[PDB]
Amino acid sequence: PEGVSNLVGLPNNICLQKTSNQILKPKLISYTLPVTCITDPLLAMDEGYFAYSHLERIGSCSRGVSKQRIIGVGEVLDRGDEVPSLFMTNVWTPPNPNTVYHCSAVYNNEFYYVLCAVSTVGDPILNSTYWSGSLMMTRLAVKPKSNGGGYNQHQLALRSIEKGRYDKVMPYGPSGIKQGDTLYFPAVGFLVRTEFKYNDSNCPITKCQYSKPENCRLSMGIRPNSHYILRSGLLKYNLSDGENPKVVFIEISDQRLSIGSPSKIYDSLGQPVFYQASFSWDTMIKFGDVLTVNPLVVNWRNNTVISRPGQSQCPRFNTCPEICWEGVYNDAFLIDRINWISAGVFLDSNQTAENPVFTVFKDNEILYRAQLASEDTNAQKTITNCFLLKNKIWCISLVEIVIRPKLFAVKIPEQCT
Amino acid sequence: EVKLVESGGGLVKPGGSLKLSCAASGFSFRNYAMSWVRQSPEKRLEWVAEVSSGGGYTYYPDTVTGRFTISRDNAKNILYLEMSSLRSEDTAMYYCTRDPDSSGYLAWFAYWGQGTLVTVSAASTKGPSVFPLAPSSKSTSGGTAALGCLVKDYFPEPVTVSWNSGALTSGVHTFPAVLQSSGLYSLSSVVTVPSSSLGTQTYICNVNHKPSNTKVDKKVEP
Amino acid sequence: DILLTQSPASLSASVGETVTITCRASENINSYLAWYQQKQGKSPQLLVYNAKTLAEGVPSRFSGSGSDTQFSLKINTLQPEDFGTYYCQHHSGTPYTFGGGTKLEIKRTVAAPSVFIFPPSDEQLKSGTASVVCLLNNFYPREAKVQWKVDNALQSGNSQESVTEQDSKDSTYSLSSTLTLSKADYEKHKVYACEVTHQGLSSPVTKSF
Ligand SMILES: *[C@@H]1O[C@H](CO)[C@@H](O)[C@H](O)[C@H]1NC(C)=O
Ligand SMILES: *[C@@H]1O[C@H](CO)[C@@H](O)[C@H](O)[C@H]1NC(C)=O
Ligand SMILES: *[C@@H]1O[C@H](CO)[C@@H](O)[C@H](O)[C@H]1NC(C)=O
Ligand SMILES: *[C@@H]1O[C@H](CO)[C@@H](O)[C@H](O)[C@H]1NC(C)=O
Ligand SMILES: *[C@@H]1O[C@H](CO)[C@@H](O)[C@H](O)[C@H]1NC(C)=O
Repeated sequence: PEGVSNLVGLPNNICLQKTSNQILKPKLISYTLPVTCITDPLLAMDEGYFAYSHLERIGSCSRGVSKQRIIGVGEVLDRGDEVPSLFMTNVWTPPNPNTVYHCSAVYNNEFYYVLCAVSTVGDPILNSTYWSGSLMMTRLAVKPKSNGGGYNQHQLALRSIEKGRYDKVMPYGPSGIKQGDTLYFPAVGFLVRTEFKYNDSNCPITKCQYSKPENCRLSMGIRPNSHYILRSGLLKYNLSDGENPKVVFIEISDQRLSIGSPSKIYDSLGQPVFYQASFSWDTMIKFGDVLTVNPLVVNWRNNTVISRPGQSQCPRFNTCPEICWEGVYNDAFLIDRINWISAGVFLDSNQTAENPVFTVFKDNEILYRAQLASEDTNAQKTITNCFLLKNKIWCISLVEIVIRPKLFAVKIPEQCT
Repeated sequence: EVKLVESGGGLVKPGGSLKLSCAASGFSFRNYAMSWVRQSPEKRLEWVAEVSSGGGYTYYPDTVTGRFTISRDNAKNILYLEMSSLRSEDTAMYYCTRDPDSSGYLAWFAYWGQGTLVTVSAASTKGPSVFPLAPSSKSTSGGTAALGCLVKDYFPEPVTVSWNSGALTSGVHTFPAVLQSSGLYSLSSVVTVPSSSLGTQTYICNVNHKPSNTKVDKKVEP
Repeated sequence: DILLTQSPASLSASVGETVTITCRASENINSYLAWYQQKQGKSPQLLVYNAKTLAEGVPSRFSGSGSDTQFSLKINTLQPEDFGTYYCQHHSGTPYTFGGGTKLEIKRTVAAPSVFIFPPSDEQLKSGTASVVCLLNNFYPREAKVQWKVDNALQSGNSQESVTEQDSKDSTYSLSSTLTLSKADYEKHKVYACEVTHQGLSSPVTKSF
């Protein structure tokens, strides 16, 4: 195809061997987007278009005054020298920036749809027993037209929500997928703790001498006595389900179960792939091909080399079941399915979040890496999407670094020197 | 809710006879005309019989005339199709259909039953052996493991495969049957599962060959 | 009689694209033309009748037009569940005749198949024949070349192929191939290989035993 295309078919060969060579040359491409403090980044990419979101806050990046929500879409052009960049095309700013949360983006047929939570009671993850179940869904034209009216920007009607045994459902991750006319956003189900069916004998504590069988069940919520547990999953939107289609929750299977965290479903090489932040004691990266979208079943990787920084209770590389809700979202994007090679930006430090490194890896072997900064520089969230330009695998990572997001374009190299 | 249910289809020797029946519910049967439509093995659709609502007026193509006879019981809400002198070229799936009005003739079919399968064949019914398709460990590309059942050497169509009595559906691929050179049908039903479930979830495939009065349940084990 | 001629024979279109099928009556049939969609092993489902009238609960993305001798059906905003065979029937009077059908496949991005190879079961070997089974799982396009070689010996005429019908939600096919040989010819060889050539496989993939 022309310009930027999804990672499908038979892409140009890539370096398939472990090498300390410096063969990844990232490129700072942030300059083609908007710059106070900036948290809650969203980067979704698909079919040559992209979606971006953030909240510009006043002073403190934790509790400052919410200045603005930016929900924006655009195209991924070859910027002029065979390097891809994001060029905004259509920006929407909610009226009330501090009632919009946990936005999640999916592209379908020259529209981005973005699913957010509406809350007048704070971050629903933190005030769940008080959060109204409400959801807002915005459709943005990726390439708006002159008097485009509703085509350019439209606020779709989120009438009904089918949620099974779940009190309330919510988007929880940057990007999702489409299958035909059905959008699957990555979501989380709030379940009353007392209905949560769990076999404590399946909490894996064999080599864990200070654990106890019931930490897993306990750290399925943000406190061990938390009113809800969070189960990750899919929110399903069927665009041909009438006037106002419903959203339907799909829970993730119980295999390698961990607290609902911010997650991501993405297509790669024709088939869907899932990623779940390790916000709990299971700190080894959770991702793998989707076996089936519904029920949601994910052939998790037995990955032994990639993890996330955490706090002192569940640090990097922790495996033992512990009571903890800590960690950062550092997603990865599968670039090669035959050999299961993937790229993402992870933070190379044990209990401090710092030193972001763009990394290409196997299940139990990092192949080649490339620091995006100095070992001192604190990073928090990383979102990585990969795609084809002139048939060459590239990746765009948003890497949080006060804190503001900065975008890197890293071409996956073919030779190993 | 309109419902039509065919029944009585089967294996018949070239020259024999059969009477198919269709039960109807969900609409006032007596005021509608009805029709029988069949589908050849090559999937060409072919209309066979029309009867007025009163049952006085029956219409037929040349191809089945004087061999078939459409009839109707407005008391028990049942439509019938008496077929005789059966030829190998009437081997077809047989759907009973509702007309849009009482007298028909200019009729499309908004309602069809599930069909009933008539095989006009010299051959004799033979029930199948159902074999386990073993998941190997050479299987486990990407951590998904595949298991199934081979329903082999039977006659005539159809057989039904279930898994875990209908509990297991997603992942299942019951394939069309293939006509072996020996002249019996064979089909294969597979389901793909988390390789991690292999040791801890037993998978029982439920085959049913209604003609031969077979049902087996071969448990597939690793 | 009345002859309906459907064009085209078959058809492949992407989700969202608009599709159109035409049907041509041998002789004037007014607007007495009907349209059905049929998927696998199910009674055909009435879409259009009276050339232009939609049936109950048929999506409005289905339209039909025509009169006299030429008619057509339209599906705009094609949908993954719109695969099947589409037949036209005339109801201008008896005998009713249908058209040969138009086979509609949903077009999607390429998708390489998973391959699993199944060894003949002991139960089956006690009977005196062995069938080895290969499954190509959830691939697109349909077109694959499966080959059994037995001991790097290309096999032929001892194999049969059965293809799933296109999946309703993601438009993938699946394939099983059955290599069938007697318990004697099965003793005789070492390499039992399944080889799969596909658009999304740069190199043919082989599972074997
Ligand atoms: C949750 O919302 C309720 C209702 O406004 C309030 O009483 C409570 O303080 C809130 N909790 C927070 C903001 O943590
Ligand atoms: C939970 O799993 C263990 C592991 O076999 C088992 O012994 C225990 O009885 C299970 N409890 C249930 C199923 O209630
Ligand atoms: C979307 O809706 C249509 C009709 O409502 C249905 O036929 C189709 O299967 C649905 N797709 C899903 C549920 O993925
Ligand atoms: C610190 O990093 C080392 C890597 O050399 C790792 O093996 C160790 O487990 C880490 N320590 C903690 C407490 O996580
Ligand atoms: C991961 O390991 C489990 C056993 O620990 C195995 O059953 C599963 O298939 C493996 N998954 C992958 C993708 O390798």
